[PDB]
Amino acid sequence: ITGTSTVGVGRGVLGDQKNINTTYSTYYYLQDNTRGDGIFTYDAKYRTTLPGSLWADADNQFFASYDAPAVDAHYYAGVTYDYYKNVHNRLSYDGNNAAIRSSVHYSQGYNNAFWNGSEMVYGDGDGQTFIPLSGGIDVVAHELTHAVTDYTAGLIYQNESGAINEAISDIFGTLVEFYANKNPDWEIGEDVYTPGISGDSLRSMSDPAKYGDPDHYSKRYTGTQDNGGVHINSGIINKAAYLISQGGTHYGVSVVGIGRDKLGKIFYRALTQYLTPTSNFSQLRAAAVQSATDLYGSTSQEVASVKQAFDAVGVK
Ligand SMILES: CC(C)C[C@H]1CCOCCP(=O)([O-])N[C@@H](CC(C)C)C(=O)N1
Ligand SMILES: [Ca+2]
Ligand SMILES: [Ca+2]
Ligand SMILES: [Ca+2]
Ligand SMILES: [Ca+2]
Ligand SMILES: [Zn+2]
Repeated sequence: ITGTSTVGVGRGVLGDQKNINTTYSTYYYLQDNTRGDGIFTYDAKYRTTLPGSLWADADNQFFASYDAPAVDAHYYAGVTYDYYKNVHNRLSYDGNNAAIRSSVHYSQGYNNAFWNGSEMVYGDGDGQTFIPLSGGIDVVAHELTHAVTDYTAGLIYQNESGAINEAISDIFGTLVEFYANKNPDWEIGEDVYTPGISGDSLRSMSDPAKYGDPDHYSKRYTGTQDNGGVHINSGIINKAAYLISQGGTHYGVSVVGIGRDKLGKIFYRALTQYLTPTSNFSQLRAAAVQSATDLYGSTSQEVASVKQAFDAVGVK
């Protein structure tokens, strides 16, 4: 749409009020012209045909409950765009300011979110297992990071490369959650998962085994479900990433933490410069070491922590 840039206000899935960037042209649309070539949010009106209709509102106030998921998907995508640009100097997912699009209210009772190769899609949840998925900033950033990975390393979605792909999405979704300082943690999806139960989450990076995902290479899943366990085995990389950042002793191997910022610089460089579509865990380790080496010196502590972390999860 062509119109005047403005700012509206609404309430997100969790009931919090926020301002969002809109465009005015007869109606007010969820179209943010301030970032790259724009962020656009669409209503899929409970259908599965995408993208659906660009979200239009009559008065620039988004307090209706049907509005919530759109408010959050639109706002969280802007925060995520900000993280990448500010933190890594990357303009949108393709690095050339591509428009970011998301659709909400996809299908009925859909308990998932995904990147379909061209845009983000968020279900509303069935209200027991999940509430609308765009209310979790770590979920929004996990989705946009799949776009980043597809434009860069291109990790194929199966087996070890696919689990690397998935870990990348959880790691940067968590880093964006800390960037925005939105009650950050090392858990995934806590804010929209099982509304009835407090304290849980979908996956844990600090202790993946809490939910049954592997935290050591010897425990990897070798079957065929989930494309070869991309959502299970990512637990091994997530744990490594958490140790690089926070430090700890795991399986008797001690790691000194180097912090989130460095974790992000190292993984971003590995992703954008060294990983390839078919890279495996052992190649991710070489990539991460080389990146840390590039950035801090081969005799640095940084390099040392990256090695210890992988050794601790059993990746040689
Ligand atoms: C949400 C379900 C239980 C877990 C897996 C389902 C398969 O989803 C594939 C697409 P994705 O981008 O990996 N979606 C992720 C959504 C989370 C972060 C809420 C995911 O882990 N989905
Ligand atoms: Ca309105
Ligand atoms: Ca949190
Ligand atoms: Ca989280
Ligand atoms: Ca819960
Ligand atoms: Zn994913």
